[PDB]
Amino acid sequence: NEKWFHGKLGAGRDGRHIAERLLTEYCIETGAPDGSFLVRESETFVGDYTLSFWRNGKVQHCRIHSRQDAGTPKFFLTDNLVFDSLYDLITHYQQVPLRCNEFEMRLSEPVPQTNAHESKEWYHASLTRAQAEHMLMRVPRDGAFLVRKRNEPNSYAISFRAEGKIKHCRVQQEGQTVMLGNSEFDSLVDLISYYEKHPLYRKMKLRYPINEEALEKIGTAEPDFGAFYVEANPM
Repeated sequence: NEKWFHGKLGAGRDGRHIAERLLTEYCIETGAPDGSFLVRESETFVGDYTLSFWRNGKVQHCRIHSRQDAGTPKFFLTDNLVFDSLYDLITHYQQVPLRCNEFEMRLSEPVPQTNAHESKEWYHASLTRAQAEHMLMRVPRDGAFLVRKRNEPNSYAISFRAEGKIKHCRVQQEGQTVMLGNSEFDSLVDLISYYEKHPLYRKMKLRYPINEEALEKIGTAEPDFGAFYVEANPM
């Protein structure tokens, strides 16, 4: 995939340190190899990206240059070898060593993001159980859900409608992975992509992402019906 592509990381020029914290937290916890990497917007060279990678418990940074030849983006670590995209650039350097400083090294494991859920239509950062129930009540359908942040640290909640009743599943951010009960996923984004395909609680799958727009394009101006922490289906 493009797991490795992190784009603009955090507060403007705090991206070098964020790139290091992310690579450090990942490489130490998972036990990833030297060569583990990710790409992001440059914090010094406008429009250029930066290749941050792990090597000997340190995190080294490389500049990815971005130029236009015939109004066509071209990317490169060195002008003797230019690519039509960052995928090509990355995939090349995964196979043949890149030279940074005065050491030669190939790229290895793509380091993903833990927070790609923050840009999803079903994710609500500030949302009370009662607030999400009120929203979930407004929707008549089943398999219509929303994930929200809980007050207790490194925790989220899947609030959903199942068999005409509103139940709640707990998820925990265990460092670089998430844990719904004894089951494990890379992230929420991947967890919900699984529970979109497979049932999460009983016969119900995660089909309809509810936000403010979804209440307009579906929901009822009237909450009250019938409507504890529920246990999901294993694995």
